Amino acid sequence: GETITLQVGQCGNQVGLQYWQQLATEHGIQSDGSSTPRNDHPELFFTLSDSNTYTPRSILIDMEPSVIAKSTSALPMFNPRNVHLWINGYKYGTEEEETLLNLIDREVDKCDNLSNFQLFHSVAGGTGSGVGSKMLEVISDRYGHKKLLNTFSIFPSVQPYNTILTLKRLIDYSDATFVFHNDSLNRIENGANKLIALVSASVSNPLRFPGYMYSSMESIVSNLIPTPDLKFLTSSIAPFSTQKHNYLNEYDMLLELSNDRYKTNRVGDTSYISMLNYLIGDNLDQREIRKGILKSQQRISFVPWVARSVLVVHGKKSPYLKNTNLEGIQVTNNTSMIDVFTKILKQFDLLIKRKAYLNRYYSSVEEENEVMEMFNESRESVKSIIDEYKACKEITYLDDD
Amino acid sequence: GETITLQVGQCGNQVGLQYWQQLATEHGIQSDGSSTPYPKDINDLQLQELGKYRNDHPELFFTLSDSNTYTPRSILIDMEPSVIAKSTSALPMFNPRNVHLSNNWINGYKYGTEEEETLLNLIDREVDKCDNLSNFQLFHSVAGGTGSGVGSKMLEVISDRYGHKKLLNTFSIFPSVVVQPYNTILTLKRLIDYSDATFVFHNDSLNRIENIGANKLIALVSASVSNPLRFPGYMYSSMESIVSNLIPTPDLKFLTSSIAPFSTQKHNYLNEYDMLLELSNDRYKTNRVSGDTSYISMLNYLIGDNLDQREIRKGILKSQQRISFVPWVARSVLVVHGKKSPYLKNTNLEGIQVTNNTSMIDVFTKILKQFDLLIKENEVMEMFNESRESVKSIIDEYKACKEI
Amino acid sequence: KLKISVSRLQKQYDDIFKEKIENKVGVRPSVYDVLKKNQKLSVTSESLYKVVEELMDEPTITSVDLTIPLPFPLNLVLNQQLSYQYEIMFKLLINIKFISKYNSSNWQEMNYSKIWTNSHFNSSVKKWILRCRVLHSRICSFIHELENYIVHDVIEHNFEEIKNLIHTTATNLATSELGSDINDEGDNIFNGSLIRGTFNNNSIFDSKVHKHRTTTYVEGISTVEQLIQKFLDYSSTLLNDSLLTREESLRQLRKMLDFIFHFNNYIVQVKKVLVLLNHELFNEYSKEDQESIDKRFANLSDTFLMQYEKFGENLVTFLATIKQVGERENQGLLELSNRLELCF
Amino acid sequence: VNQYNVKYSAILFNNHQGLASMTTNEMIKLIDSQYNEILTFLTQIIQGNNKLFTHVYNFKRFYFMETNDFIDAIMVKGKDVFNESSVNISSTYLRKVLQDAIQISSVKNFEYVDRLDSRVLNPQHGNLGWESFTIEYKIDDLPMSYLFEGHQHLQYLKMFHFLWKLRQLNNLLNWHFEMFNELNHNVVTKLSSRNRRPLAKSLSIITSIRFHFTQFLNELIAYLSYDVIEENFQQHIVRKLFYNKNDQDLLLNKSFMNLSEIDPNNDLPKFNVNLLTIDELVELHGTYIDSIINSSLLNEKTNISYIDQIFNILQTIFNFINTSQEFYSLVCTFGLLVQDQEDLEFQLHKIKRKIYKDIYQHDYKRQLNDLKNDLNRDYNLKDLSKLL
Repeated sequence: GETITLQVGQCGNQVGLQYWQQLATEHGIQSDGSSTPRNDHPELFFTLSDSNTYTPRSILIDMEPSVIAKSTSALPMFNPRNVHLWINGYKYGTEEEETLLNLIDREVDKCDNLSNFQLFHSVAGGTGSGVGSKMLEVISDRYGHKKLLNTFSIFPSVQPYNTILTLKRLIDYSDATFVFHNDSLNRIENGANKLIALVSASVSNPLRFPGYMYSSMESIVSNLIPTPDLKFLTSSIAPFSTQKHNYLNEYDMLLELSNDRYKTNRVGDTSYISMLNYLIGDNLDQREIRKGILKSQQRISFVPWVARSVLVVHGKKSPYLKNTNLEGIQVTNNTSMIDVFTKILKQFDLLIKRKAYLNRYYSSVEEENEVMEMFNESRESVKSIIDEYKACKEITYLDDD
Repeated sequence: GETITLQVGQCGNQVGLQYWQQLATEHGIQSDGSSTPYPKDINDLQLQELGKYRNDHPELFFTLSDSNTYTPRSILIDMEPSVIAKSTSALPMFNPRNVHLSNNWINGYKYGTEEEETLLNLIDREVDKCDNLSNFQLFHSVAGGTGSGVGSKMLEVISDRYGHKKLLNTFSIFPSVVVQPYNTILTLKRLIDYSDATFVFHNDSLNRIENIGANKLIALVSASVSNPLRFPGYMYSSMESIVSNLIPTPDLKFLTSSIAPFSTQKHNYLNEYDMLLELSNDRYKTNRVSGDTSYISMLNYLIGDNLDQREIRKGILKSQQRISFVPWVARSVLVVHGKKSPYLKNTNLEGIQVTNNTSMIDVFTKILKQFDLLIKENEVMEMFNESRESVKSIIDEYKACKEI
Repeated sequence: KLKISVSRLQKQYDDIFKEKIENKVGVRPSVYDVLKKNQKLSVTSESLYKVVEELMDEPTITSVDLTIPLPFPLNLVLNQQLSYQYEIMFKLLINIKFISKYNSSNWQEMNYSKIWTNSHFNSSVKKWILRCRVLHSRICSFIHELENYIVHDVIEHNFEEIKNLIHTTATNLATSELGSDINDEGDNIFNGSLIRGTFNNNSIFDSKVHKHRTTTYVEGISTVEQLIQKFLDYSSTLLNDSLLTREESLRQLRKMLDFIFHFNNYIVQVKKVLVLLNHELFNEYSKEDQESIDKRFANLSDTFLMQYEKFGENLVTFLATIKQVGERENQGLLELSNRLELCF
Repeated sequence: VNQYNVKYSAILFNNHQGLASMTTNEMIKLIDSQYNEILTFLTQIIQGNNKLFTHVYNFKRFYFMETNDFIDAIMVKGKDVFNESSVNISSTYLRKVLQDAIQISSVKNFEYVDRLDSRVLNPQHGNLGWESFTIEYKIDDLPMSYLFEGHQHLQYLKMFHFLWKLRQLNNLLNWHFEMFNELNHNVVTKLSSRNRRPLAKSLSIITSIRFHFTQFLNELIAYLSYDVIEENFQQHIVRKLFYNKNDQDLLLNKSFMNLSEIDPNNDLPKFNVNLLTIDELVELHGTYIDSIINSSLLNEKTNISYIDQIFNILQTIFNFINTSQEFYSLVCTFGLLVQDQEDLEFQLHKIKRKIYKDIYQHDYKRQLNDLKNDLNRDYNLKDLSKLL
């Protein structure tokens, strides 16, 4: 089925520009939307006119026109009709609810069979994070739960308040949320949006370049989310490619994809809940992959109550990329989320006991009570998810004792 | 049949000039009246190695002279000569004989009454050139001065001089000053009494569409309504047949039109299926319509070469469920497969939707409220009372339309 | 099978597969263009588990088949025996694909449907839901592992050899002229060659020698007989590797697929029951007693436990069967046994 | 033909000594060359000078009702001639009607306006003009007329008859609308306020019933025109002639053989259209007509056919029109009056009751419900059932 991309905020718009440039390069679509000389299926991400032009399905949302202007000028094939221009931002989103609801309904009507909503946004984006938090609520309300949502939220490197307020709605409404940290991205680079764009583009490779299996997003996601509570994913990318000293075999890709240094978020000891590895090359040797799967299963520490299966998808490289060597992406579901969530909660508590900057949000007695109850609910939800991820680790998870 | 166009008032003349230039462009008739040779048909395939003949009906509007010169069937009525001078200069094809030259509605109405014989002679002269006349088209503004009074008097004169044996449309433009509400109600009284089908255009909603001039949109809608007549197809091809499909009773005669703006921007509609869904949007209707509206009749125009039947069928099926039909009217959506003029180089589709919904309750309510506020020889006050009662006579009727 | 109109599936398949855009006269059609319109998908009375038993209602998926008539002479190489072995694989793969599509949709509801995602359940129902979600996750992972083995470890891996061989043969023939010249001498042997009579003694040598040694597929396929034989061997490999050739493997596979399908149906019927348990949503759904609620939960306890233990039994038997068959005959099944054992 | 005779006699009798003195390979090659040349010239005539596609398009334009303006002109001009019995109509009146309708409509600029000709088929006493008039497109001046056997033309006149009835009713409803709308302004709105309200209500009821009937007829015509006639034309004529008839023999690329030579010569054109035999042309046009006449809705297959139900609804509409004329006369007699008032009011109530209850509620809604339920049993007609 078709997918709709939502871009919110300055960071979201920049990441989306890189993402769409990568996708258009992979499908050979020119900057003006004209084709270049089919077995691939860009229709899932591009709308095809009866004049042979490809335009992205994405929707651009931002508080200021400079970022949107840069993005549109860089890629002229964006449709201008889809362009629209913390608590203050969220209340502003309430005012524009009708316009945005109709704007999204236009894209849904334009496609034939909708599958999922992609969202590119930054949790630490301030006002834009507020408008994206409202976007999740309105979409989930109007379209129910038949269509799932995927959020490629960028985590932060007064900010604690914003991170908690955005994470409350991220937990409530998102169906499968990727976690990216600028710290680990710049550590890997030792710009940064080119890693997120690459990971997001590769995550959907089996859909755009069909093969024997994994033809739908339901199959890709369902392998990684045993419970709707544990919805945060850790993504790992192998950087050593296109150099002379590349990984010599896909088997070494499978073994060295699990290194903790390549993960896109700060990690000690972790337990894996689910696994799925992407291998993308013109030709793939099966016996190497079998040996690598066996070693990966014998090496990785799974939680007791999970089936303990490692899945390797055999992605196909784009014809428009000339004979490049193998590359691969790893997406995992770990219990390492407790560390980052604990860090966020510690910062939030430290800055909530001290009334440092709450004057910018508490306007009156009723506003004080409103913000206090909202903050308490967000804190309780985050603690609930931490406790759930902690109870997953132990062996008595399925016991009623 | 034949159609006679009458333009009254400055706004009416401004709209009519572009309406006639649009028609002349579609039919390949130059501004001097000279005709252009007809290009070969596109779907009339022919074997291949590897002048007066036509298949349209332009003469339904233009009088074809013995010297192969076309001339519109238009009559221009107003008092200020500047607009008429501009219109004639832009289009020399207009017949000078057809031009007639001379704020309070009463003054204009009395002027029309005193000089009714000359205008009537002009109408009869235009009719005499027509064999098997079909209908009259009126372009006038409900409020604005000359247009209101003169158009109302011409409405009455035409209605009673021919025994109402031919239907009479009305492309009225509603206003977006102390005298304006009086003029609006006074003209709407005669619109109720005499007009057979009224196309309500609201200037504020036209400005809302534009910012995404205002007369160009009116000209486009008016010149696209009659597309089946000028390019005959399987269905309709008669002005009475189109109107009769949207007017269930004489009272529910007020129609409103929706326009798809993006006929030229390179991000135009992908296909017919997309445009069928986009036409129902309330942001491009020419009359402000709320969410409590209900539709009495549906009619969609499609203008393009070799439209895909699968897309149209699927679009009709999807759009039928979305539309909220009045309980006592069967769910029916009709699509007109118009033919694009071969003279036009643009290959993009255009589509105009004409609807008969119940949103008129709010519009006439606003007009009535403004009139009531402003009210707070004696003959004129009696006419005001009569107009108030006549307007209420269809206010309550459109309200009752909701009920089985 | 009988509770649905057969003629509708044909049309709903042709809209997907054999859609067309025409081309002008003189423009050559592609071979894919020619073979698209040939194919026909029809429902047959012979179910998969019955038709495969011969060459040792149920839901319609068990009985939907696909046939492709072929032009002359292409049908001589794609002999009917080869197409029949292809059709069996089509039926098996459609069964597994359908179950995977039933495992994804049920996973969408189990996680995000309002009734399941409701927070206002009591602790007991919460733990019951958690157990059910974990069990369904195990079933999903098992099915994806089985499908991965069948499709990548059996079909693609074997097909690589044929693809390489056929490419080599195409390149070999591209440079080869059509028609070969044969020359001969005057053959003056006459009486030195007639050897008239009953016969010579050379007949014993012809029988003594053997010609069972042919390998290395040098310079690609050189005889049409080998061309047909390669594909027949490929189809036989596909059937043998898949768990359809032995009786133990086929029986275990049939039990496993039946159990998974019935579990999905039971999951669907569960959605109705959960409405009555919690109150916050029962009032909303009823718009259109403690003892009774306790009875409902007690019934669900035993039903869910039965499904859980049945899954364990089927898994144990299936692994044992694969292990014995892989150790005896098939190399491909042995590594699958190792992988599944390392899973659970 | 003479040039061809000389050319190929110079091969049979000069290059060789007859068919007997020819090896089988050369004889087959000669016959193949003759076949290609002959069919090339047959195309260059039939689809060339004769313009087969243009005349088939005109057949579809006129017989299948496409130029609705011309037929509206005929019906408005002949609204009095067709009223009398089929025996009374003479040739001169038909010619006058046809010429007036040609001048009024847009066919006067049509290229082949001369070929048009009207006729009456069966001048029976019991048949009115509407039940016998048929428009005939003369193609006798071309050799193409010998390919098109009379059976095809008879099936072209049957389908025209059905479509003619439908459009006759569609236009009668327009005249009904105009006359009642004019009467509303002339009588009802000027009547005394005491009895204006009941008459206004009755008139509104009548006009709403007319609107319902018009919607039904328009949907039926739209379905036929843009799903049966147009789809069949584009699928069986345009796609057979101009697009490639891809076949299993066209699949084989013979250029794997060296085949450096080409025959008969570069002088023989390639013609952008499939080379069809005479029997192939006859079969092509026969199948194109048969598909339309024997469509799903128009086939003869409640143990009743769809055509019978449609015709029953059409008879309902005819009865409605005939009774509405009586209502027209009674209300205009009510207008003229302003003890007779009570009698006229009673008759008005009786007529309104008859039309509202019997014709609409008792007959039309019941028949339409049965027809809608019948259509849902068919996959093809389910979509039409939802609208119609």
